[PDB]
Order: sequence, then structure tokens, then C-alpha cells
Amino acid sequence: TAVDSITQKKFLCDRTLWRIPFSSNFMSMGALTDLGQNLLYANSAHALDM
Amino acid sequence: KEIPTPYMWSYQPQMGLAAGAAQDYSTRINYMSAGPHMISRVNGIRAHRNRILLEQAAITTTPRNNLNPRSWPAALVYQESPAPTTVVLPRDAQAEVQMTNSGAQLARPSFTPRQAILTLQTSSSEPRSGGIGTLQFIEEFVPSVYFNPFSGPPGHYPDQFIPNFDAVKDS
Amino acid sequence: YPIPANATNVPISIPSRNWAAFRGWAFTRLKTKETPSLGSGYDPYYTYSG
Repeated sequence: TAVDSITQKKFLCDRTLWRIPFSSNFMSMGALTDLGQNLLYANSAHALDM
Repeated sequence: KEIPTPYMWSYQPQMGLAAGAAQDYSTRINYMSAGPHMISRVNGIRAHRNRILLEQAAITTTPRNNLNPRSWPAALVYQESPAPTTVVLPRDAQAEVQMTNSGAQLARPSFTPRQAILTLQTSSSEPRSGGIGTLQFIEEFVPSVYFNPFSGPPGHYPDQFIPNFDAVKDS
Repeated sequence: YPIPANATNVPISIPSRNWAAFRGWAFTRLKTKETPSLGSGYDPYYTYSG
């Protein structure tokens, strides 16, 4: 048979925890993270808008 | 060059190391010159204070070498108290094997007296490293003055003075 | 520091500065309608003369 069709490509994420390292190098290693405590990242209180 | 403020170190506690020095303003007196009979007083009372904060800077701490070091050993910054107190036991180590398994159940010791104690040290296993622990911040970097702002452009300036600064590289 | 309707989260945002004279803290509440942020002669906010 021939009936023209187009594929949809949705994904499924189950129980997985949205993980992300706080690094410029993107590596989750140690308590003192690569960009977490760097040159000017232990800096004073600045406003955050996401 | 003539009238600067005494610089005050800004702090971050859990790191232990101070961020950098900054000038005082929310208590800084009026600089609208009162007249020829008080201009020498507002520049004079401050002048002896400049020597108050200069003299104690060499007394309270050893003069500046590494202006802000994170890798910091203990010498003036104090390692916590090294004294243990050791007490004995109501029951003995070797006077218990004779009874319980044989028949007589057990529930100075008023059976067979012995004196045996061993004392071991309380001190921090190896010396204090990193930033300031509890409270030694004032004794480490006392508010100090650079009375001639940036006098010397390319060689060196107030380096670790900036809060947006680490010891590895400038900028 | 103006704050909107039905909200409960607001802190003060001041970093490292001078503090050489301080007896302590004081706080009270006031409407934006009855009096505005002063400094001007007759600013576009007055409308409650109570």
C-alpha cells in the first residue's frame, strides 16, 4: 500500500533527574566546583532574572 | 594624593580569605571646608588617625608579603587547644575473664582493685590549612592606608585590593 | 523599597560598604498612596491628603 506520511519525533524522560554541572568546563567534580567558586563567582549579592 | 580614606577589607567567611579593600563614606565627615581656622583640624585629626592605623598594622600582623593567600599556613592564626583529660574505667580489662562463661554472672571496682590508664593527645591531627576558621580576621589584615592612589602605573599598583580578584592572575 | 500585592518575599540589596556608626535597626509600614518617595516639591504621586 501507498499512503503518504510524515514522522513526528517526540521524546520521553521518566524518573530522570534534570542534571547539570555548575562549571564552564561542565564537570561535576568536588564540592568546590570549577565555576562555582572561581575568580568573581563567590561575589556579593546580585539580582537574578530568568 | 593629599586626602584619601583608610581602606577597609571586605570579607567572605567560609572561604576564610578577604575579598579586597574599600573606602569609607557612610560616616565620612563634611569636606565643605569650614574656614582657615578649621581646615588644619579636619586634615590634622585625620592625619594622626592615619598613623594610628599605620602603626598597629605592623604590630597586629607581620607586614604584607602575599597580600591575599588562600594557601595559608598557621603561625599567627591560632590552631585550637591541645589538652586532653583522661579518666579510668569502673571495670578492668583482665579481671572479667574469670567469671561469666564459667558460672558467676557479672552485673576501685570492689572485687579486685587495679590502676591502669592511658592518655592520648587531643590536638588537630595535622596543622591548620586554608582560610581563617573561627575568628582571626582582624588580627590577620588590619585596615591599612595607601596614601598616594595608584602612584606608579605599569610596574605595580594595589593588586589584591580588588574584590573581583584571585591570586593566580590579574583581571 | 516598593513591594506589590499578595507577596511575602523581599530582602535589602546592599553589598560591601562603610559601617562605622550603628545603634541598630528600625522598621515600620506606610502606604504608597498617602505619601510618595520624597525629594521633590510637588511630584506626580500625591492624591491622599489624609
